[PDB]
This record gives sequence, C-alpha cells and structure tokens, in this order.
Amino acid sequence: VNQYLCGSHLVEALYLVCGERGFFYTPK
Amino acid sequence: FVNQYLCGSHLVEALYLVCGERGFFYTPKT
Amino acid sequence: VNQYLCGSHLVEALYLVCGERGFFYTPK
Amino acid sequence: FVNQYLCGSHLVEALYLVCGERGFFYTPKT
Amino acid sequence: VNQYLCGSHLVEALYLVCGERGFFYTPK
Amino acid sequence: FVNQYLCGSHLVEALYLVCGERGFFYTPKT
Amino acid sequence: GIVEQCCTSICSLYQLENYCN
Amino acid sequence: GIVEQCCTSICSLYQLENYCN
Amino acid sequence: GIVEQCCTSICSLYQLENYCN
Amino acid sequence: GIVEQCCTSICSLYQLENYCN
Amino acid sequence: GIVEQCCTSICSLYQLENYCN
Amino acid sequence: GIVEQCCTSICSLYQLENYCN
Ligand SMILES: [Cl-]
Ligand SMILES: [Zn+2]
Ligand SMILES: [Zn+2]
Repeated sequence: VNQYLCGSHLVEALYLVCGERGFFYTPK
Repeated sequence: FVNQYLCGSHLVEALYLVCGERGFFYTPKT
Repeated sequence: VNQYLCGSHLVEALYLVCGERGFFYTPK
Repeated sequence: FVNQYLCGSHLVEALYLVCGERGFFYTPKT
Repeated sequence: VNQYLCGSHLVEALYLVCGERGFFYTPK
Repeated sequence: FVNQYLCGSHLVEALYLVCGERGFFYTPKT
Repeated sequence: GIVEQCCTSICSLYQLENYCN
Repeated sequence: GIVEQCCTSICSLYQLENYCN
Repeated sequence: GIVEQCCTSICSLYQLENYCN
Repeated sequence: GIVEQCCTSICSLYQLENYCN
Repeated sequence: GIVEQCCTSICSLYQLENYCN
Repeated sequence: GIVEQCCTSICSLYQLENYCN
C-alpha cells in the first residue's frame, strides 16, 4: 500500500529491536 | 538541512529521509 | 488519502531539510 | 497537555497536533 | 483501515495531551 | 532490543511496539 | 474505541482528552 | 521566539497556540 | 499544496525544499 | 522483503528481529 | 515507576513488558 | 562511525549520504 509511511515506522521499529547489532534497510 | 546533533531514532529517520530508495546501513557500535 | 498521518511525516521531513530557514505549514 | 521542554521535531509535532487544520509557522532562528 | 500505523500516532498524541495524567492504551 | 535511556514519546513508542495487541499503561507521575 | 474513532475521521485535543486518565 | 519559549523554557498549551496560523 | 503532492507520490529532499522559508 | 511482509500484515519483535544484523 | 525504571535508569525488554496490559 | 560522526559531532547532508547504500 503506502511504503514510504510504512517504511518510516519500520526503521524506527528496527532501531529499537536491533540496538547495538544495527541493520540494513533495503526497500528493493 | 538542519545543523544539529542527530541521535537514536532521530538519526535513523534522517537517514531514511535522505537515502530515499537507496536505503542505508546503520551500524552504531563503537 | 489520509492527510492527518501523512501530514505528521511531512512536517518532520520539513524540519530536517529546512533547518534554520523554518517553514510554514498550511494544509488548505 | 504535557509540562516539558519541547525541542527539535518534538516541538514541531506538538505544533502539528495543537494547530490542527489552521497549520502553523516554525521559525527557529535566533 | 491501518490500525498499526494509526496506533503509533495516537499514542504519541495521547502522551502530549495527557501529560502527567498518563493513559491506558487498549486496541480491543 | 536497544540498551538506552527511553524517555518522553520514545518510551511510549517502545511500549506500543513491545506490547503489541495487549496494549499498555503509561503512568509517568512520581 | 479510540482506534475506530480517531483512525477514520480525525480527532481534536478535546476528543483525545477523553482517553486520558 | 519559539525555541526560546518552548525548548529552553517550558510553555503551556496557550503559548504553543500563538504559533498557529 | 504539499499535501496533495507529497502524500500521493513520494517527494525528494529537493521537491521538499520548495516548501522551506 | 520486510516492506512487503510488515506493511501488509503486522509483524512482531520476533519476525522483526530477522532483519537485524 | 516507569519513568524511574526506563528514563533515568535503563531497562531491558523484560522490564518494559511489565507495563503491558 | 555513524554515532561518532553525527551524534556526538555534527554532520552535514553530504556526510549522512555516506551511509546510504
Ligand atoms: Cl503513518
Ligand atoms: Zn506514520
Ligand atoms: Zn526524540
């Protein structure tokens, strides 16, 4: 549906649960 | 673009905004 | 579509890219 | 309403929330 | 429509307007 | 999960994220 | 609840204040 | 000044409403 | 306005910078 | 990817943790 | 106290789960 | 180091673009 709005929450949700491990963000 | 200290989820959201469809990497560890 | 949710991200995105210049926010 | 220091994007989002469809102005400069 | 995205803004909007009173958040 | 000080709306959004459909309570007062 | 009211139409601070403690 | 009123000093609902349009 | 342009399709920093002061 | 899984249905912390490093 | 446990002290996932319903 | 460049030091648009993919 609306990936740009969804993406912005995702990335906040990964920052919390990955912490010190970090992550990569690839919309593809 | 702003001239400030970007930390925690503010720094990630700045990344999300400026990298666009390239996406980005976030590796905070020392 | 859903301006209130969209609006909230916009205003965050203007605060970052306008910085010291600031902006006006008028939904009209 | 909260009783705290509002800064950066927290202050803008407070504005967005309290001005509603009036919209608002944000002029941070000294 | 999309409660998870909507929910995340709501809870931020309650934190601002309830302040010191706090709130309960029950999606039901 | 991150190892940091969670405050204001960052702490609420962490709650929102980790309690899922249970929902949660936020009672900040002393 | 607040989801079914504030996710469809928009709520104001005053409708929003109904959910506070 | 908004930063001055609400970021380095605290400001009530009535003081943030001065910045509405 | 910016709502009708940046809520439908996505805008970049450069389209976004049109709204600055 | 994570967009096509966590934007349609909701993901939990545990599905979400699949994307970490 | 939530502020006390997670804002002025640090708290793990298991400590934020005490505030769930 | 990203934290090092942008959190405890300040970094311009061109410096955050180094973290894009
Ligand atoms: Cl959203
Ligand atoms: Zn959103
Ligand atoms: Zn913050």
